[PDB]
Amino acid sequence: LTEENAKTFLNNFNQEAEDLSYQSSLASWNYNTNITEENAQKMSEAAAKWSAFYEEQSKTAQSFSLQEIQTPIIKRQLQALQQSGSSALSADKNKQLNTILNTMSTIYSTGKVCNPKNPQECLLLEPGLDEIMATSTDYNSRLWAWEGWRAEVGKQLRPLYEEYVVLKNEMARANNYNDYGDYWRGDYEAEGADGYNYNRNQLIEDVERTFAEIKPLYEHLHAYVRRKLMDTYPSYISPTGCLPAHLLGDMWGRFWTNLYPLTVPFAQKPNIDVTDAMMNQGWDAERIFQEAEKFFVSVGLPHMTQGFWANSMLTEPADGRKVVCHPTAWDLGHGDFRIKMCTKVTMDNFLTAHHEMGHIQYDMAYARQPFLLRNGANEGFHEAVGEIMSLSAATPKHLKSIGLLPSDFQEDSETEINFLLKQALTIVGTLPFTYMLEKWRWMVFRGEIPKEQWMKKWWEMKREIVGVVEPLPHDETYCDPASLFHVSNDYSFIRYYTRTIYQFQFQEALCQAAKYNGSLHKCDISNSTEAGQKLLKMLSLGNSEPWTKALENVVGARNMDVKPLLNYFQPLFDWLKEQNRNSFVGWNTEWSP
Amino acid sequence: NYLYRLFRKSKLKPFERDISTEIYQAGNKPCNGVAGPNCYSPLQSYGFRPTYGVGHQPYRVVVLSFELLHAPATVCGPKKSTNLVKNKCVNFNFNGLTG
Ligand SMILES: *[C@@H]1O[C@H](CO)[C@@H](O[C@@H]2O[C@H](CO)[C@@H](O[C@@H]3O[C@H](CO)[C@@H](O)[C@H](O)[C@@H]3O)[C@H](O)[C@H]2NC(C)=O)[C@H](O)[C@H]1NC(C)=O
Ligand SMILES: *[C@@H]1O[C@H](CO)[C@@H](O[C@@H]2O[C@H](CO)[C@@H](O)[C@H](O)[C@H]2NC(C)=O)[C@H](O)[C@H]1NC(C)=O
Repeated sequence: LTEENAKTFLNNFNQEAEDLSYQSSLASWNYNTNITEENAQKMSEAAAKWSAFYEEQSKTAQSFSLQEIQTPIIKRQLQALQQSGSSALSADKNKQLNTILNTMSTIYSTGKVCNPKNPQECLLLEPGLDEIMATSTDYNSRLWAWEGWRAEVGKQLRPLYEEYVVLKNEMARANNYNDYGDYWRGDYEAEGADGYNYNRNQLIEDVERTFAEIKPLYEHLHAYVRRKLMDTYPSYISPTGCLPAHLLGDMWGRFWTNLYPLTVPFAQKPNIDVTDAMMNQGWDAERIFQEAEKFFVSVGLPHMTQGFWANSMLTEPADGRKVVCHPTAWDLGHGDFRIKMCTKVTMDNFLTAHHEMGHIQYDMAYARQPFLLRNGANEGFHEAVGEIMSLSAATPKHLKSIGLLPSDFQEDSETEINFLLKQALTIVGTLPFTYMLEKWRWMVFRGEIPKEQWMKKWWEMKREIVGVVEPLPHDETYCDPASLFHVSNDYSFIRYYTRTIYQFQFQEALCQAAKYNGSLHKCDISNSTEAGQKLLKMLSLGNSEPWTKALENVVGARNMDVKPLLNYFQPLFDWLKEQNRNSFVGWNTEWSP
Repeated sequence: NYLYRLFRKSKLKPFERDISTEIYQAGNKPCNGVAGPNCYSPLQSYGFRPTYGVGHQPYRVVVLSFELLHAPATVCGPKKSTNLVKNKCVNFNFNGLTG
């Protein structure tokens, strides 16, 4: 029978796959920790063998017909195996698409904007332009950096995007999808028992529904940021107008976290930073991870493995091997869980350690599941589980409990307000940019936006949705979205929006589980075993079950809800309402200085 | 060099061993003794590596099975020498003869 044949095929596949995946992951780890040509070539062969085996099994797996398979776990495993992805196209088209992707990656990596009238001062984005966007207050210098990177990247990348869209559309149609946007929206599709069914088309409307609720809080935050920037820039920003694109603290306006010194509510009150306390008590990276482990055992999640302590790097090696700075959690397979982070003794690294340990705990929980189902429920869930631990770790209760913060510390309203504003600038601000960018990409892939009117649509939506106006008019020869890293390197962007919704939903569910009676932002889930079990029920599942079922398992709801996000930011929302009474909340679509 | 049987037509009886390497036929079509789609070699390899998790590290297992039969039992534990005391009234146990 077909189902029994699929079961035997999956049983043979899991044993062969786990070994090959472990070899590929180990070679990738060996390259990441010890960057060299030989580790890179070894990684290349390991990835080549694993990819060739995976495609060969996928081709055999496509022979099976899903109609006569009744059991959901086998059907889900076959669905995961049968996703050809880019292999659906012919060799010529696949090679052309790969060439376009590689040239896009190299050109973005090597992007150059240089000073007019000062030829020697030519700047790359990664070493210096980002520093200019984060720190510089000069209007003309920011206008130069933004316009120059926009001009060079957009003019070079507009044809490449023009055929990139067509090739991705061909690949998606070849994989029985309406467009590349539907192919991306497939990741949130859940097929399961009645009432748990989720559709790709549904996701757009769900995002819009969440956005409408988020929009008053964003409007108040935008008005407050606009007033503070107006204080910083006296005549270049209008009270009723949109914000200029180059004054948002980032190259693209993705994160507003760099506007915190300009937009601080209370300058006099210090931040909750505990780096100096760590310095005084002689803390190190090992102690940071041990404290994170103490938090995870205290909440009731399992202890870290011996292999994790033995094999991971938690410090810069300083023995002559180059490393990647970025913290990454690795699930190599066969019970091997590692973290690569060059941890300095700072508060940010402490929160990052909690986030990566959350990733490792999420990976550890679903190890029981079969190989094809050892993943997150969706892209958002994996990031969200780490983010809730990062949220809980930063609370004053957690810092006081572990002795980082003094026992006699007084929590006034003002520190809560400025901390919440910083959290909003990092978290609330990114949501309109993410929604607008994903909506633009979906409509471009769909063909709803005409080919020759692309730029004209994008700025309008930024005026409509983000409330950010272009500093200078851009015609259609520009490709203004393509300056972002995620779009130029073929990455989905809606995961951050889903991550943001899931993070607050999970945090409220755990706080209700832990019987916390106070404000959501001050909540700590330490020493609440029932909350750990409630979380672990979702963590064990992986993607064996539909993501709606896992969401119901944690929060009791089957869809995205932004009421926890509003509940988290409620004191800040009240404060922003209190201070915006004289001012005008909202923006005008037409360009206002 | 460490192998396990993943596929067998029927479950093993207690204290049974199968050394057959015959291709496991999971499908109606005959395998014909050459590996082919829906035909899998039964013996899979335990690819042990030092960095594996504790669940997957190699473990050596010895099973001791004790059986009693109508024949006289010839496997018994150590016998204590103790020590020999002479010229006094001592309870003696010599090769199962007591007094
Ligand atoms: C979660 O539970 C643990 C264990 O109950 C809590 O750790 C405990 O924290 C309290 C208060 O900081 C400690 O009490 C005091 O400790 C100092 C230092 O030893 C001592 O001089 C005082 O006389 C008093 O005993 C307690 O010892 C400590 N217990 C352990 C085993 O470390 C932790 O604070 C809890 N976390 C949360 C968020 O509730
Ligand atoms: C970093 O990588 C290099 C090469 O990838 C390692 O050097 C090898 O070490 C093994 C073990 O002693 C030798 O058998 C090889 O001949 C060495 N190769 C070279 C080119 O020297 C090095 O040991 C690695 N370092 C760490 C800390 O893992």
